[PDB]
This record gives sequence, C-alpha cells and structure tokens, in this order.
Amino acid sequence: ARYTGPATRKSRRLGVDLVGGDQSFEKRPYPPGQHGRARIKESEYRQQLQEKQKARFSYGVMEKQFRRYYEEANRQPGKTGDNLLRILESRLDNVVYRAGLARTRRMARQLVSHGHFLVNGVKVDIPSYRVSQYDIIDVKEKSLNTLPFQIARETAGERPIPSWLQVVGERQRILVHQLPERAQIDVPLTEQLIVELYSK
Amino acid sequence: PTIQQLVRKGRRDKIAKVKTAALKGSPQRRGVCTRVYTTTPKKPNSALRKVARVKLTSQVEVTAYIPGEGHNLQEHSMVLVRGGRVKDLPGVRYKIIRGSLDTQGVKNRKQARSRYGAKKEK
Amino acid sequence: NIKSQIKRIRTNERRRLRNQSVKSSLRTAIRGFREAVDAGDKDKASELLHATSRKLDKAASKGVIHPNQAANKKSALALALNKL
Amino acid sequence: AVKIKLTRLGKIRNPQYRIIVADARTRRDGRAIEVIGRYHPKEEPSLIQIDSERAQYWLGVGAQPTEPVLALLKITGDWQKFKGLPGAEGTLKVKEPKPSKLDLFNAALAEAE
Amino acid sequence: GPKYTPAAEKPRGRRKTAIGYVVSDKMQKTIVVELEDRKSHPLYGKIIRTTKKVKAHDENGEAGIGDRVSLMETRPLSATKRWRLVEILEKA
Amino acid sequence: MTDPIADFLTRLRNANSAYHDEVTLPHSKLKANIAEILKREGYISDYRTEDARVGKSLVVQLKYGPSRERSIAGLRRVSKPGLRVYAKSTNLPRVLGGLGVAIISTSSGLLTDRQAARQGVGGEVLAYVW
RNA sequence: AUACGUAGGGUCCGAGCGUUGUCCGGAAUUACUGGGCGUAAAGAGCUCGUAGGUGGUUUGUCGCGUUGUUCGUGAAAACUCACA
RNA sequence: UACACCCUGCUGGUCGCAUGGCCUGGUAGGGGAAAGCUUUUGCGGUGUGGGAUGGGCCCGCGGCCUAUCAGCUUGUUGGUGGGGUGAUGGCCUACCAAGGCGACGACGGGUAGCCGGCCUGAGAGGGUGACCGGCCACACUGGGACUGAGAUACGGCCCAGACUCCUA
Repeated sequence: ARYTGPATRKSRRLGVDLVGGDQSFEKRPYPPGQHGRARIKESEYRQQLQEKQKARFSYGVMEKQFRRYYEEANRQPGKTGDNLLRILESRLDNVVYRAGLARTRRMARQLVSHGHFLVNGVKVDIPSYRVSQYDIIDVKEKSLNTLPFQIARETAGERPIPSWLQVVGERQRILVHQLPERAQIDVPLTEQLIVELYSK
Repeated sequence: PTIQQLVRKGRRDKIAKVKTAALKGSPQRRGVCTRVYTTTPKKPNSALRKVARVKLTSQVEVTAYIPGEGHNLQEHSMVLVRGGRVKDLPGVRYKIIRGSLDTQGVKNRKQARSRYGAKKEK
Repeated sequence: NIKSQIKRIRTNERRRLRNQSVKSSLRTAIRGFREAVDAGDKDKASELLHATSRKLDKAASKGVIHPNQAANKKSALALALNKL
Repeated sequence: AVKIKLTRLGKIRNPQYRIIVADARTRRDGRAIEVIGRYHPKEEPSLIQIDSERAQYWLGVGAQPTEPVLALLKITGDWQKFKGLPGAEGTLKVKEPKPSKLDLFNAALAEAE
Repeated sequence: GPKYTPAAEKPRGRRKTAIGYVVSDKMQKTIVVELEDRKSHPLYGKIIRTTKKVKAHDENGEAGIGDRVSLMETRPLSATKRWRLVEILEKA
Repeated sequence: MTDPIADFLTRLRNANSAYHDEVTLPHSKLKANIAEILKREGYISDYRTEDARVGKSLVVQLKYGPSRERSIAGLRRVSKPGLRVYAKSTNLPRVLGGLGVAIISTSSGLLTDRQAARQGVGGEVLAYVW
C-alpha cells in the first residue's frame, strides 16, 4: 500500500539524494545511526540492494508493486533494463510530477490520494494508475484554488517538463505525446544490476 | 551408454532422502509430551538444552526441543510439535511452538518477538 | 424416501404387470408353433406362423415388445415353416 | 430436443451472454455445439452479434430458442427471416458513434493551441 | 409433396487393412497373422520394431503358414477374431 | 566390425590431427560423396579415386594453408547406428551457430543445412564439419 | 559476544511479517539433451551362444521406417499476441 | 382401413468391404393404428418417409510400479447350428475341434479415476488432477428386478446382512 518513513534517513543510508535537495542528507552523507561512519563489509550484493532501494524510495513506489514492474519489464519484447526504466517513468504520479506541478513525489502521492487529478475525464484516486500516450490530463478546481497548489502551479520553476509531457495551458493540461525514451528520460543510476540479480 | 540397453532398462533417481516423519508432512501436529529430561549437547557446544519426547496425534513417538529460556509445558500437555533441525543434539529434529496450544511463549523474549511465543508488548 | 411420485410406482407396477401375461401368452403361442414345426406338419405350421405374424406384430404396435424383436421372431418362424 | 440458449460469462456485477445451441438435458455452461451469437445486458445497447446463417440452418432443422433468446432473435429481426413474415430487417440498436483514439488528441491539440 | 423422402449414402469404407504374415493357420476357419512396426522411441530415438498376433477369419482356408497376405478388419466376428483375409499375394 | 562411416571420420580426424597431409580409404560411394562435398566446400585439398583391393580406393589430400594448419576443425558422425538421426525442413541445425557445414542425406540426395533450407526437404542428417 | 541476552542504533518488508509442511530447479544429484566404471562409486573368475541389438562392397525393385505436400483435425476457456 | 411399413417365396437391375449394400426394386403370400378437449392465439391424435441432435458397439495410437509376481488358459479359442439381444460377437447354449495368451512381459502383488490444464525448469524434463472445464465410476453394504425412448434409477423397488429407530 503505502510506506511511512521520511526520505532523509534512507537518503543517508543509500548515500544518494532521494529528496533531491535534501540539506540534511548532504549534512550527514554517511548512513544514519551510530555506525554510518563505520565501514560496511562491501559486497556487490550491497551495491544491487542499494540500487533497488534508491529506485524504490526515490519515487515513493513500494516493494511488491516494484517486483511486478521488473516482471512485466522482462515480459516486454525489449531488454528488461529499458522496459523497467520506461515503466517506472510511466506512473500517473510520475507523469504529473515531471510536468513540474508537484514539488515532491509525496506531493503527487497525496494528490492522487485526495483525488485532485483527472486523466481523459475519469478520476483515478489510484497512484498505480497507468497513463497512456495522448491522454488528456486536467486538475480539479477545488485543488486549483488551494493556496499551496496555487504556489506549485504558479511558481513552477521546478524540473523541466520532458518532451513526452506537455503542459499546454493554464488548465495544467499535460497533453502527453510519447513514451519516456531512454535518450530522453535522464534516469538516475541504471537498472541492469536489478535485471541480472532478479533473473537468477 | 548402449542406447538399446537404456531401452531395456535404466534412468531412475537415487533415493528420496526423506526428512519429516511425524506424518502427512504436517506443518504441525499436536500430542502429549513426556520425558522432558534435559540431555547434553555436543562437547564443543558445552551447555544443556531442554527437550522432551512427544507422542503426537500422528501415532508416532518423536523428540521435540523446547526453544527459549522458560517453559510452560509439563507432563500430559497438549503440545504442538513442528519440524526442526538441531545439529547441536543427537536425533532431535522437532520443536514445540510457544504461544500456542499448551506451551506459553518464552518470557520477555524481545529480540525475536515473533518466535518464542512473545506477544506484543502493550 | 417418499416424494410426490408414488403414482409413478403404481403406474409402473401396472405397466410391468400387464406385460407379464402378454409375454406369457405370446411365448406359449411361439412354443406351440415350435411343436407344430418339429412335428413335421406344414399346414399347421403355416397357420400358426400366420397367426403369430399377426399377434407379435400387434404386440409390437402395442407397448409390449420393441419392433425389431417381433420382426426377428416373425422371420424365424417363417423360415421354420418354409423348411419345416 | 434442441434449444438455442443464453449462457453466462464475465465477472459478477457485469453480466455477459453467449448465444449457443445445445441440448436441454445439459447445464447452462455445457459444451456448446456452436456459438452462434453474443449479447450483454450490461453494455449500453445490450449489443448483440450473431452468426446469422448458422442460426438460419438451426432454425430450419428445428432449433427452439429460449424465451429471452427468442426475444433477442426478434430484437435482431432474425426471426423475421426463418419465419420471414415481414422479411428480415435490422431490428437491434447499436452503440453510439463515439470518437476515435486519434481524433481525441487531435481535438485536444486544437483546443490547446 | 411426395410420400417418400430419400436418404443419403454415408460414404463408407476404409476398414483398417494391412499386410501380414499368416503364422498359425491351425484352427477351422481360423488363421493367426503378424504385423511389423517401426517406431521412433519417445525418449532416446532407437527405432524399435515389434509385432502383433491378430486373429483372422478364413471362411475358405486359403492361407497357410508363412504367407504374405493382406487383411481388412470386419465387424467383431468372434471373441478375438476380427480380420478378413483379402488380396492374398504370397504363399510360403 | 559394425560401422564404416564412423571409421571414415575417425581416420580423417586422426590423420589430420597427426599432421599427415593425406589419407587413404576404401571407396564405398558414401564416403566418396562425403569427401566430395568436403572438397566442394574446401575443408580438404583434393580427393582422387583409383584402383585397389577388389573395390577401389579414395585418397584425400587435406588442405593446409601457409603453415601446418588444417581447414578441418573436427569431425563427428551423428546419425550413428543405434542412434540414427532424422531431421526436417524447418529445424535444420546451423553448424557452429551456422558458421560450419553439415551433411543431410535428403530424399533428393545429399545436401547441407543451407542448401536444404533453400529447398526444404529433410529426413537424414549426418556429420558436420566447421 | 556486533553471534548469546539487553538497549539504542541500523537493514529491509509492511497490514502485513516471519515460522512450519510440500514440489520444481539450482544438482550435470540418472548425465537423451547432459556421467562415469586402472588408483576416487563401478569389467561378473573365464568361455560359447538363445533372445536381442547389430552390420562389408555392389545391381534393380518396394517407399514400411524417414522426409515433402493437401486436407479433416486438435471444445471454450488454457497460454500468449493484439483490441476494448 | 394402412400398404406409406414390416416378415417370407421367387426374381430383374445395380454398387461392392466378403458377409453384402442400393432401386420406399418388383412380384406374390402374410401382417401391422389412432383421440379427445376446447373456442381458442386453438390445442390436439396414428403410421411412414426424412432431418436434427442425442446416442449404443469395434478398432489404430498415447499415457503406474513390482519376478523378493513366468507360466497362464476349457465356455478359453475357432467353426457349426440355434437361444438371446437394437444390431455383431462363447453374449449364451448343444456338438465338433484344440487351440489362445506371454519374456516386445501373460498370469499375479501393490498402487491409482482420467484429460483440457496447472506449476517448476532456459530447455528438455519433472510434480498435480485444487478450482474452472471433459468424460467415467459410485449414492449403508451385498444380490435381484422393474419401467420407460432411455435406470449403479442419490430425494424408484424387492431380497440377504449390518446399523439405527418405533413397536400393542
């Protein structure tokens, strides 16, 4: 369903920006706890586990929903590494986040929790919703007039909208065009390790 | 190796190498425990481990271990025996679940908190 | 066990009881034809075959014996006459 | 004898039906001799798609549609062909036209710019 | 319409017919015939070749021991005799 | 004595491996055509048949390039007695992933993987050399 | 005692989370794919030979094996592809 | 009354899978039925010819283990004529004859419903017959019979036991 913990501790443990601008994680880059300073018994096991945990904790996705992502990626005709990154870049909250309309992944998580978004005319309170190409996207007025959402929409100096997403008016219409391409995603650390580990 | 001789006979696996013998491959059975006398583990692992012999409902007489520190079971007890593997003891391949039919969970167990029948601390 | 169909019980008893006498009579006629044929008399055999080809055909038209059993018996008795 | 039947399919709340031809002594979901149509009360137009000439054959040899199956036949006008009393005509309604997959985004782009 | 309506021919035949060798032409109106098979093994691939002792009816007694004959199957003509000797082409 | 073609291939393997530049053989048409196609595709130098013990004999020259290196990579009868092997038009095996060549005694005669694939009949494959 | 037990403190999972029971693979640990038998498991003490398998060079036939082809054919769901 | 149909005697033509099949062959002899209610959308009855679908029988082939299970077999095999059956057929029965079955495993012991499938495995392979589907067997037990187009007739029956209940 949904996780509980914040992102700073996981950022420190996995040693990567999970908030994106976590002041406290770069304050304490070592893993949390009395022995984040203490050196770890290094293993490629740890490398792959850290990679998958970064992937899970970056987007707000959670483990059981993540495993079926790999499985369906492997079922896809293309190489599993490509398909997994494509589909993880194909989530409803991900689609609305990359448009710069949500300041956090948890922003979009709680937004789809509340029901502040609309795809093709149908309201989907389900973050696990899949948004296809050429989908019509809109934002409801009750959230539109809300003050922090007004800040998010009007101060949208956040990360730029990728070429496969297009906010095309004041209605926050994200007229999606194509799939998230490998040459266009600009993804964090790759996922070939996940494919090789899960395939065994 | 003489393909025709294969047609004559051959190609069987070696041996099942069975593990569980309570009955029915039961995820657990229940029965009456007795002979709860403590015996000795292996010499390098010098200690003493509390065990018992349980006649399960499966009509077989097996040897079960009593995990944890404290025990609640005594003679004529409805103990639930599960399969186990104790290399520390000779011929002991069973345990009794704590926080279950008869044996109360191990007192104040907190590192496991699911095993040893230690319920949630309020 | 009794359920709203003892009427079927009585109906079937009646239906299987009439056929008892019907079959006894037809079998007695057939055995009589047998003594006619074995005795070597052809006129009596011809008349008994005629009568039985009437009788068993009637019984087959009625609900006593399947159509083809009657044809089988008719042919058998007809040949028994034809050769005596 | 022989009857043309409606058999149930789909998940719980939304019913669907296949128009089959089968013996009465079977169950609702036995071996269909031939699937000759399909119908769904759940969908808007109760849309029906029927193999026509096979139904014509089976009516000829003496297939006896079930009461709602016969109703569906009339809803098609198929019963107006084997019986042919007024002649066969399109009697069933249809799903509304509805836009396409591409024209939706075409209109969205036109509205946007 | 006509009082009599006709029927069909139900194209019929192809009763199993095979070449065998008469081997036990011993009992009255009775022969025993054998057949050959050559079948790839399901698992290994060693094509095994086996036989079968069918019992055939010879109303004429034409056959004899070790004759290359042909047989078509019939209706069951007795308890284990279901073959008709036709198209005889070798004796001895 | 049970298998002549396996002994054919075994002699080719030993003679080429033991650096001999020639090998002599009784001339049964089978091995004759085997070595014929062998030189056809060029894993050997040249074969010539002459007269010998009551039959005839085929003498095979193995193709060696700038050094004592054999164009033959190896030989192995597959459809051996007791394990005779048949194949069809579709699943025609590709030798060395397709690099090498094979022998497939088609109903239309003798063909390799590529030839039978271009044509499409099967029934009996034999050794392959790469 | 970082292995026990206890605390933090960390890993991970989450209305789940672990334990027991069973099956497959990993096992090539039945080796058809894909094993071996001097010293590690494995050539009977040695002969012949029934059954069986098994085959020299070459001529013609048959096309059973074998392959090529057309069609009937293999319910639906199966499972997958594609659409809703 | 039927001849549309069946049985027999003869016989013409025709296709053959040998028994035989087709011409409602013909011929001649013989034989074989039925229904009322109801006005009421009318429902209904008999016989035959055909459809349709449901079936019944036989066969090719596929799919447990175990000689510390190698002989088994007399209604078993074949024929004959009959009884019987919807039809064939030791199905049964009188006679005749002695065959027939197996190391390509009979006959025995144990074991098990089976398949579309499902799951593992890269594949082969392996394990299962949950549920959803396809058939079969079975409905206190064991014997027997019935009817109907159709019966191991689960909520049909009788008989021999068990068990239980009521009991003058």
